[PDB]
Amino acid sequence: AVGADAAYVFEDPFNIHDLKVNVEHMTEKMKTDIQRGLVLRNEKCHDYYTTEFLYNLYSSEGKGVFDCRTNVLGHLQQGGAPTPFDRNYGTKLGVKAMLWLSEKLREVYRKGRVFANAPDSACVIGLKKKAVAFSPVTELKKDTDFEHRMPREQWWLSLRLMLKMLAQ
Amino acid sequence: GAGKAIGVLTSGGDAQGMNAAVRAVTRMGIYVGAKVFLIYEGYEGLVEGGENIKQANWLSVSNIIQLGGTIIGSARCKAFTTREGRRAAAYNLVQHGITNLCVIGGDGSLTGANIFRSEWGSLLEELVAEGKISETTARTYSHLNIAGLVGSIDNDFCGTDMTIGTDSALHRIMEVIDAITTTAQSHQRTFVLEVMGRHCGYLALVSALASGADWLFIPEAPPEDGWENFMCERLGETRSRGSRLNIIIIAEGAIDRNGKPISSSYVKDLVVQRLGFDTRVTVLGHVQRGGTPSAFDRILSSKMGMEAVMALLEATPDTPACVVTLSGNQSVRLPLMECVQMTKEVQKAMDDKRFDEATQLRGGSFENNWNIYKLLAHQKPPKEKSNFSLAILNVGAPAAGMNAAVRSAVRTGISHGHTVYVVHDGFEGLAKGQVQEVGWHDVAGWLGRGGSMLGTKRTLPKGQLESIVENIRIYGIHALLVVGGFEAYEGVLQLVEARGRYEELCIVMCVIPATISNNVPGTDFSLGSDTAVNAAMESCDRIKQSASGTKRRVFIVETMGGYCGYLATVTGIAVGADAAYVFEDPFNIHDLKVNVEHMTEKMKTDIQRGLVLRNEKCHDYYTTEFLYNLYSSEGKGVFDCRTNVLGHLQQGGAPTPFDRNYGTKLGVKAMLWLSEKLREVYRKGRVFANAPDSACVIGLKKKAVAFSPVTELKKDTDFEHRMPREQWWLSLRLMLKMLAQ
Amino acid sequence: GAGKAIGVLTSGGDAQGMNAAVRAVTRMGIYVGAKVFLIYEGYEGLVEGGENIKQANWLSVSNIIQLGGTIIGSARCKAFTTREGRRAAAYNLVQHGITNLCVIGGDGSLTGANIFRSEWGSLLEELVAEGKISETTARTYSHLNIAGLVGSIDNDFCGTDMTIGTDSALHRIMEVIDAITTTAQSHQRTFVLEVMGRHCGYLALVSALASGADWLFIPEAPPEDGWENFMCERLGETRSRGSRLNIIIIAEGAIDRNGKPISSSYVKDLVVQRLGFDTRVTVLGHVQRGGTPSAFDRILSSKMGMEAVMALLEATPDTPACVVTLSGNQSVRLPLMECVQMTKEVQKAMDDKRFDEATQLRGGSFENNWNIYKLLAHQKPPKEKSNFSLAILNVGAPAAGMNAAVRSAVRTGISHGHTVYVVHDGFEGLAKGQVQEVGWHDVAGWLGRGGSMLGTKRTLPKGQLESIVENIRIYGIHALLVVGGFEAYEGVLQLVEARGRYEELCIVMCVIPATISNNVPGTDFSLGSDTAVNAAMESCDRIKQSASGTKRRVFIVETMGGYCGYLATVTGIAVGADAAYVFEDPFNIHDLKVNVEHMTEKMKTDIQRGLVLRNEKCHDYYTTEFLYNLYSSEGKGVFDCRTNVLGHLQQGGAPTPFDRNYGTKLGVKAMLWLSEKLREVYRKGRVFANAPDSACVIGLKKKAVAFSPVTELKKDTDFEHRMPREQWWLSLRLMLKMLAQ
Ligand SMILES: Nc1ncnc2c1ncn2[C@@H]1O[C@H](COP(=O)(O)OP(=O)(O)O)[C@@H](O)[C@H]1O
Ligand SMILES: Nc1ncnc2c1ncn2[C@@H]1O[C@H](COP(=O)(O)OP(=O)(O)O)[C@@H](O)[C@H]1O
Ligand SMILES: Nc1ncnc2c1ncn2[C@@H]1O[C@H](COP(=O)(O)OP(=O)(O)O)[C@@H](O)[C@H]1O
Ligand SMILES: Nc1ncnc2c1ncn2[C@@H]1O[C@H](COP(=O)(O)OP(=O)(O)O)[C@@H](O)[C@H]1O
Ligand SMILES: Nc1ncnc2c1ncn2[C@@H]1O[C@H](COP(=O)(O)OP(=O)(O)O)[C@@H](O)[C@H]1O
Ligand SMILES: Nc1ncnc2c1ncn2[C@@H]1O[C@H](COP(=O)(O)OP(=O)(O)O)[C@@H](O)[C@H]1O
Ligand SMILES: O=P(O)(O)OC[C@H]1O[C@](O)(COP(=O)(O)O)[C@@H](O)[C@@H]1O
Ligand SMILES: O=P(O)(O)OC[C@H]1O[C@](O)(COP(=O)(O)O)[C@@H](O)[C@@H]1O
Ligand SMILES: O=P(O)(O)OC[C@H]1O[C@](O)(CO)[C@@H](O)[C@@H]1O
Ligand SMILES: O=P(O)(O)OC[C@H]1O[C@](O)(CO)[C@@H](O)[C@@H]1O
Repeated sequence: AVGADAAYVFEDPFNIHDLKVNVEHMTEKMKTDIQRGLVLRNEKCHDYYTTEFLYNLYSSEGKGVFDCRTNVLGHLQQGGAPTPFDRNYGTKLGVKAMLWLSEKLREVYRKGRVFANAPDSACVIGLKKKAVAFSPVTELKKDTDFEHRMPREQWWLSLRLMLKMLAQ
Repeated sequence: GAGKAIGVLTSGGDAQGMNAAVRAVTRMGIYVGAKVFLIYEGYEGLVEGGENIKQANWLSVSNIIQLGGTIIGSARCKAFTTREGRRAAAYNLVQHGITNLCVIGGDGSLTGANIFRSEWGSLLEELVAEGKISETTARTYSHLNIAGLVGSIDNDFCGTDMTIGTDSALHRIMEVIDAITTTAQSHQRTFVLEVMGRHCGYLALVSALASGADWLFIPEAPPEDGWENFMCERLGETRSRGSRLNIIIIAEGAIDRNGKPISSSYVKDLVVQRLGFDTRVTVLGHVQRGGTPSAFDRILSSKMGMEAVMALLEATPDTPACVVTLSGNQSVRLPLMECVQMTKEVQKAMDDKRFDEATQLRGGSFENNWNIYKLLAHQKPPKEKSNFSLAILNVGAPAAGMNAAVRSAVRTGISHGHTVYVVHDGFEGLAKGQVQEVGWHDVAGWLGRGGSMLGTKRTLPKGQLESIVENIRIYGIHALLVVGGFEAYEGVLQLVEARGRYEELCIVMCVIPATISNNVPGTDFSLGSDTAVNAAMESCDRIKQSASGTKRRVFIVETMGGYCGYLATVTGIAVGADAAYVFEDPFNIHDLKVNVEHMTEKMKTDIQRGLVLRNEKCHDYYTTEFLYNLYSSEGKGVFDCRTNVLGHLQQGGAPTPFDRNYGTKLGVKAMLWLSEKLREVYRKGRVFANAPDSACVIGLKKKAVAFSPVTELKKDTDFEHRMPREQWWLSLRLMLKMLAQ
Repeated sequence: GAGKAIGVLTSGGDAQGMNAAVRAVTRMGIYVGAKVFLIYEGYEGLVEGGENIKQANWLSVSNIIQLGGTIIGSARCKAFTTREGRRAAAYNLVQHGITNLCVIGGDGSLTGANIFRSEWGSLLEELVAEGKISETTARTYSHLNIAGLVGSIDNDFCGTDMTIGTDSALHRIMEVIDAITTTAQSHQRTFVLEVMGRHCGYLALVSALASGADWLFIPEAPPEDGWENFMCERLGETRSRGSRLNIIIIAEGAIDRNGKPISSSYVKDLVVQRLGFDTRVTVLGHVQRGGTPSAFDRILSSKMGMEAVMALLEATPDTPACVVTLSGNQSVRLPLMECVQMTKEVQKAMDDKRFDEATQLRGGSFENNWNIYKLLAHQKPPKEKSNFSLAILNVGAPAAGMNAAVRSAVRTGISHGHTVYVVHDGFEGLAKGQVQEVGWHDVAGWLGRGGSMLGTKRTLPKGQLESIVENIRIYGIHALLVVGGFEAYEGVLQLVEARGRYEELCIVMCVIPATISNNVPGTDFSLGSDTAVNAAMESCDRIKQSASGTKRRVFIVETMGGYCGYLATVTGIAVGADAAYVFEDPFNIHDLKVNVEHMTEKMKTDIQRGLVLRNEKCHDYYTTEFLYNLYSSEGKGVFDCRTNVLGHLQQGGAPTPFDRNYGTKLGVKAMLWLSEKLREVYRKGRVFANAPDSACVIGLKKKAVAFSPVTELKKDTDFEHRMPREQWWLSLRLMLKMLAQ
C-alpha cells in the first residue's frame, strides 16, 4: 500500500545475503531522482536479525550514499475508530453468528435440557474464498500452528510477488 | 612457495614457551607449502629415528600454545656427539627427505647442530660408501640448512636480548617472592632465596630489582673483600629504619672475588651469627622451568618460529648457520658461531677473574640495571641539597606500574637533594592543592602494588589553570613528572601551550607513558601494557577451555583499549584467536562472512571451537552484539555463539616483573633527565624553562631510551582517536592471521 | 547489645586467612557495640603493651581481607610463659579495660591463652597487692573470657575439620606441583617434593591425592619393612607402562616404623641407586605460609571470627574457654582443653609407635582418603571380571572437577572387573551412539584438567529416548553414572519415570552433581563451585583495585548461576562487597535507594569505592543496566558507576585442590555404591532395577555422604527455577550484610 522497497516476514526466510542484495539495490536507487527508501520488518520475522541489526547493516554498507533511521509503529496500529468495512463486517458477522447459534441451540435441545457434545457445535465463523462458513474448532486443529499462533497455509502469500515486482 | 621439508626439535633444558615456538614453526612451514616433521626426544630421537620422526598437520600442534615445557620431549643424547650417531642422524633425515632443521635450545644444542651441518656432506659420503643410500639421493639432499632458536631461562646467550622462556621464569620467581613477602613481613624474618641461572645473574638481578631485595649475589659482579661487614651494616640499617623484612637473592652460580662459590647456607649462617635475625633459606628449584608461558614469551616464540621458517626456506649453502634473536624490539638474525663464540668468551673472561672484561662483553644494560638496583636499595646520604622542588602526578586510568615508577622517581630525587612532592588525583589535585612532601620511607613497599596509590583522574588542566598556576607558585614547584596515559600527554601539552599567558608554567616537564592501551605517542611500550595482555590472555584461555568443553561453540570477546588495537592484536596472538577486529584494519560485512565460513569449515575438524576478539571501538555500527547475531544466524545448526566483555579485569592485579622493572627504570631515567635540564635552565637566580625541549616524553624507542619534545610529537598524534599516526605493531597482524587457519 | 571490650591477637605460625578473621572479629565486635582493641606482635605486645594496644574503628581492618599473613604481626614471646610476664599482660589489659580476648593461632598459643585465663584472678590479686591498681578495678575486671581460633596450615588440631589457612596452603602447593609437572613430563624425571606439616600428613596426603603422586610418605602411616623394594617396583611399573613422569610427596615429619625420620635426600639417593632414573628434589619451604587466601579460607575465617565474637559476649565465668571449629559444614563450638588434650594424645600415640591408635583417634576420614589414594595410584590386577557394563556421561555446562570424577570412577570400575564405557557429549551422544570402552591408561593425566574431556551438552533424553534405549541394549549397559548439573538430575529423573514404558531403562543410575551454580538438590556443595568462587573472587579483587585507583567509583558486577544466588553470596563475602542482589532475597526500588545512600555515606570516608554484585537472574526488570542508571543518577556529583559482566571466566581454568579431591572421592564412592546395587538387583540371569532406590544422587550432606533417590528429591525441587526449595547457605547473607557498613 505504501510502495515499500522490502518487507521482511517470517514466512519468507531471509539470510545475510538477501540483506546485502537489498542494500545494493537501495544504493542503486539512490543514484536516481527518487533518493529515499523504506523497508518494513515484522516484529518477529527473525530470531537474530532484529531491527537494530538491519539499522546497523544498512548504515554501514550504505555509508556515504545514504543514512538510516528506525521507527517502531507500536499500538498505533490498533487504530482509532473502525473503518466502514470493519463496522459492516463486524455487524454482519454478529448477525450471522447469532443466527447459526440459535439454529444449533434449538437443534441440540432434547428432553428438557441443552446438550452439545458433537464437534460441530463449536465453530469459527469466517469469510472463506467465496462466502461464510462455520468450520468446527477441532477440525481446524490439524491446520493450526500453536507454536507461532497462525494457520499452516495462508491465502495472501501470493501478494508478495506483486510487492517485490512493484519495487525496483 | 616451497617443495622441501622442515624438521624441528627441542633440546637442552626446557623452557615454557617452546610449545608456542613449535606451533609457529609448524604452522608457518605448512603455510609456505613445506612438509614439517616433528622430531621427538631431541637429538636422541634424531639418532634413533623411526617412530621418533612423524609428519605433522595443522592439528598436530593444536591446543599447546598455553602449555609449558615441550610436547616433543627434548631428552639428552650422548651418541650424537660421536660421528657414528651423527651419520645415523643424517641417514634418518635422508630417509624422511629432510634437508632443513630447526633446533630450539641453548648454546650446547646449537653447537651440536652446526657441527652436524659442518660435516653433513662427509656423513652422506660415508653412507653412500657403505651402501645405505644411492648416489641420486645423496646429490639431492647434499646440504643441510640450520636455523636456531635459543630456549633457556638463564638468558646468557649473547646475541639475544631475551631467550625464549626467561620472562615466564621471572613470573614464577615473582609468584614465589610475592608469597614469601607476606610471611616474612608478618614474622619480621630475613629470607635467602636461591634462584636458577647456570653461570648468569640475569634472573637474580631482575628479580631483585623487581622485588626490592636488600642484597644481591651475582657472578658478573662478585662482592668485594670483607663484604660480610658491609652486608651486616646494610641489613642492620634496613631492619632498624622501618623495613620490617629483608630479602636476599643469591644466584646458583654466585662467587667471591676468588671465584669460589658462595652458598646460601653461608649467607644464612652469617646473618644469624652477626645480626641474630630470625632467617630462612628457600631454593626455588625447578619451579622456574615450568608453568604456563607468559604473554611475551608466547608472542616472541611465535615471531621467532615464523622467522626461523623464513630463514630455512631463504637460505643457501654459502649462507652460514643462523640464529633468530632480539635487538631493540625487532626480530633480527645473527650467525650461530659468532654468538656461540661470544658467549664462550664471556664465560672464559668471567672464569679468568676478568670481571670488568666480562661485563663489558655482555653489554652495558646489565651494568646500568646493577647500578640502578644499588642506588634504590638503600639511602645514600645526599649532599647537594639543591633549591629545586618537584611534583609527581598520576593522570589517566590506573595502570600496573605507576607505583613502581613513583617509588623510583621519589627516591632518586631525594638522593639528588631535591624536595619532592606528590599530587593526589593528578591535575585535578594540583588545582585543588592536595600537595604533600614525601620522604624515602613514605614510598616503601609500593613496588609490588598495582593501581595507583596517589590516585589518578582524567581531568585536564586548561579548565582549572588559574588554580594550577597558584599552587605551582605557592609550593615553588620547579618541575613536574606526570606519569600517565594520553591524558597526561595532553595535559603537559596544554601547560606548554599556555606558557606565554602564564609565566609560572615556564617549568620543566616529563611524561612517563603508563596505560594499558599503549596509545601514548613517543614510545613502543607503555607502562602497564604487559600486565593487561597477561590478564586478557588468562581470561581468554579460560574461555577457550569453556568452549572446548561445550563442543561446537564460538566466543566474541570484547577487549579494552579505545581506538588502539594493540591489546586485542597481541592478546589474539597469545591465545590463538581466529580473528581480532581492530580499528586500524577496517572490515565490512564481506569480511565477517568470510570469517564465518572459515569458522564453519573449522567446525568440521577435531578442533570444534572458536574465538574472535573485538576491540571496544573497532567499528561504529558492527558492535559485539551485531557480531553475535551474525555469527549465530549464519552458523545456525553448525555451532552456537556467546559473548564476553572483559571489563576492568584487563587493568590487572599486581604488576608483572617487566612492569615493575620497566617502571623503576623509567622513574630513575626520567628523574636524571629532569635534574639535568633543571640545572641547565637555571640562570640569574630563577628557573626559566621556555624552549620546547624542556617538555618531553620519556619512552623506549626501537633501540633505546629517547626524550621526544611534547610539541614535536603533536604532528604525529591523533587527538580525535587519542593515538599516534604510525604504530610499530601493525606488522604482527600478518602473523596473527597466518597462525589462524 | 554490649558495654564491654574485646581484644584480638594472632600468634604462632601465620597462615593466609588470619586477616579475614581479624576483620570479621573487629567488625562484628563493633556491630554488637563493643570496643575492639588490636594487640600487635601477639603475646610479645600483650606483655609489652603501650603502643602495641590501640583501639580500632571500622576502617582499621579495611583493605586487608585479600592479604596473606597478618597485619598485627604475631611475634613469639618467651616472657609470657613466666608469671611475671602474665601479670604484666593482665595489667596491660586492665589498663585498657579489656575483659575478653580472642587468640588466633595453633595449639601452643591457645594453651598459653587458657593458662592466662586460669590464673587471671591471682594475677589481679598480686597487682592489687603491689598497688598497681585499685580494688574497684580488680572487682570490675575480675574475670577473663577466651575464644580461640585455630590458624595453621598443618590441620592437626583435633576438634576442627579445617584450620584457618590450610586450603590456601594447598593452593600454593598445587601451584608448585602444576609448575613441576610440565618440566617433569618434558624430561621424564622423577621428583621428590617436600611439603610442610609439622608432625602431620594432611597436606602431603591431600596434595598427593590431588596431584596423582606415585608414592607418599606421611607420619600417620609409616612405610612397612623393606619398603624400598616395593617403591622400586611401583616406580618401575609406572615409568614402564606409559607414565612419563613420577612424583614422590614426602612430609617434613615422615618417619619409618622405628620412628626414625626419612629424608627426601634418602628418597632421591634410593631411586637413583635402584632405578637409575634422572631425579630431583624440591623443598617448597615457606611459600606455603604466604600468598593470597583462597575463597574458602576467607569465608571460613569470616564465619569463625563472627562466631568467636558471639562466644565472647555470651560467655560466663562458669563457661569453659572455647574454640570455634568445623563439624560437618557448620560452625560448631568446642571446649579448648578437650581439643588441646586430644591433639596431644594423638601426638603421644604416634610417638609411642601406636600408629593404629593414633589413626583411630584423629578420625576415619584420613584413613579413607589414604585407602582411596592407594587404590587409584596404581593398577591392582582384578579377578572378579563381572558381566556388568557401565557408561559415564557429562551433562550440563562444563565444571572444574568432571575430569577428576571420571578418572576416579573409570579406574575404580576397572578395578572391580567391569567393562567401562564413556559417552561423548552426554545423553545426546548416547542417543547418537558415540560410546567407547575405556582402559586404565586411557584416562591418565585427566586429574589436573578443567572443563570436560568427554564433552557435555544440555540435551535431555525424553526427545531421543528410542535411540537411547537402542544404544543401551546394543552395548549391554547395566548402569549409568551421569556426572553433571541440574540437567543430569532431570535426565535421570526422566529415565526413571520412563521405566514402565521401556524395560531396558530398568537400570541402575547415579548422579554426581557437578556445576558452578550449586543448584542440584541433594548436596551442600556441587563439584566445581569452589573453582568458580575462586575465579570470581580474583576478578572482583582486580575490580576493587581498579576502583580504588580511580577514587570515587562504584562497580556493578554480574555473576553467573541462574536463579541460584550461592555464587554471588559467597563471592561477595569473599571480596567484601557492599551488596549482593539475589533471587532468594526479593528487593524493590526502596532497597536500592537505601543501598545508594549508604554508598553516598561511605564515599565521605577514606575508603572511597564500592562494589555491588548482582546475580544474572535476580530480578525480572531491575537488570544490571537499570542498577547502573540508578546508581549513576542518584550518586551524581559524589561518585561515578561502571558495570562488569563476569561471563564464562567463572567456569575457571584448572580445578582447585578441593575440586580435584572432591571429584576423586565422589567418583570412588559413587562407583562403590553402584557396584553394590548392581550385584543386589541381579537375579535369574539378568539385571532388573525398578525400585526408586536404584536411581540416586550422591552428595555430601550436613555431616557425610548420602545417596538420595532421584524421585524422592522431586518433592524438594524447583523445576521452574532449577534449584531446591530449601538451601543451607541462606544464613551466610546475614554475615555478608553485617560485614558491610
Ligand atoms: N660439541 C657438541 N657436539 C655434538 N653434540 C653436542 C655438542 N654439544 C652439545 N651437544 C648436544 O646438545 C645436547 C644437550 O645440550 P646441553 O649443552 O647439554 O644443554 P643446553 O642446551 O642447555 O646447553 C646434548 O644431548 C648433546 O648431544
Ligand atoms: N644492596 C646491595 N646489594 C648487593 N651489593 C651491594 C649493595 N649495595 C652495595 N653493594 C656492593 O657492596 C660494595 C659497597 O657498596 P658501595 O656502593 O661501594 O658503597 P660506597 O658509597 O661507600 O662506595 C660495593 O661493591 C657494592 O657494589
Ligand atoms: N615482558 C616484556 N614485554 C615487552 N618487552 C620486553 C619484555 N621483556 C623484555 N622485553 C624487551 O627485551 C629487552 C630486555 O630488557 P633488558 O635487556 O633486561 O634491560 P633494558 O630494557 O634496560 O635494556 C627489553 O628492552 C624489551 O625490549
Ligand atoms: N604452656 C604455655 N604457657 C604459656 N605460654 C605458652 C605456652 N605454650 C605456648 N605459649 C605461647 O604461644 C606462643 C607461640 O606458640 P607456639 O607453640 O610456639 O606456636 P603454635 O601456635 O604454632 O603452636 C609462644 O610465644 C608462647 O608464649
Ligand atoms: N602408591 C603408594 N604410596 C604410598 N604407599 C603405598 C603405595 N602403595 C602401597 N603403599 C603401601 O606399601 C605397602 C604395600 O602395598 P600394598 O597395598 O599393601 O600391596 P598388597 O596388595 O600386596 O597388599 C603397603 O603398606 C601400602 O600401604
Ligand atoms: N575448599 C573447600 N570448600 C568447601 N568446603 C570445604 C573445603 N575444604 C574443606 N571443606 C569442608 O571441610 C571438610 C574437610 O574435608 P576432609 O576432612 O579433608 O575429607 P572428607 O570430606 O572426606 O571428610 C570437608 O568435608 C568440607 O566439608
Ligand atoms: O585509553 P586510556 O586513556 O589510555 O586508558 C584505557 C582505559 O580507559 C578505558 O576506556 C576505561 O575508561 P573508564 O575507566 O573511564 O571506564 C579502557 O579503554 C581502558 O580501561
Ligand atoms: O545453571 P547450570 O546449568 O548449573 O550451569 C551454570 C551455567 O550455565 C549458564 O547458564 C551458562 O549457559 P550457556 O553456557 O549455555 O550460555 C550460566 O548460568 C552459567 O554459566
Ligand atoms: O634440571 P637440571 O639438569 O638440574 O638443570 C639445571 C639448570 O637448568 C637451567 O635452567 C638451564 O638448563 C639452569 O638454570 C640450571 O643450572
Ligand atoms: O617458619 P618456621 O618457624 O620454620 O615454622 C615451620 C613450621 O610452620 C608450620 O607451618 C606450622 O607453624 C609447619 O608446617 C612448619 O614445621
